[PDB]
Amino acid sequence: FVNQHLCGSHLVEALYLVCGERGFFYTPKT
Amino acid sequence: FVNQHLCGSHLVEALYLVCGERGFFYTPKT
Amino acid sequence: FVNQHLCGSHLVEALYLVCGERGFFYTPKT
Amino acid sequence: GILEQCCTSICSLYQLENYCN
Amino acid sequence: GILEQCCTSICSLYQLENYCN
Amino acid sequence: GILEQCCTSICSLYQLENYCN
Ligand SMILES: [Cl-]
Ligand SMILES: [Zn+2]
Repeated sequence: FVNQHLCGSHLVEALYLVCGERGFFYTPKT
Repeated sequence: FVNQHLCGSHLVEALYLVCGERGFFYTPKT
Repeated sequence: FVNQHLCGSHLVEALYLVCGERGFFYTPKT
Repeated sequence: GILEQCCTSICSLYQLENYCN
Repeated sequence: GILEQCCTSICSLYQLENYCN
Repeated sequence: GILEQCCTSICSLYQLENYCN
């Protein structure tokens, strides 16, 4: 299954919400 | 994994769609 | 769990993005 | 609740309807 | 179908492209 | 990274905050 890929979609949407105008970097690094 | 948390996101989006102007209460209660 | 149902939601959103004005058919057929 | 009922297996529009006001 | 192919493992943009009209 | 930390278990708003610029 693609658990990680689906989860990541929700993560950036949460970052978009929490980080606001400040923005954020998304680097899927182990 | 966060199956439940991810699923719940889709649930409220479905409730938003099905319930319309009536609205809905979301209470994650076992 | 509803892995497939949740995944499919993200799939059509991806098709919407990749296919653009051309559109697409979504037929969950095994 | 709705999490146990609808994340375990799929809820139909009719089942979701019962969660609406 | 697309569910078996793209929910089991990730589909690339190129693979998704083949589902477009 | 954020995938291992927040997809394994839930990250709080406070944890997410630390990923913001
Ligand atoms: Cl999901
Ligand atoms: Zn999702």
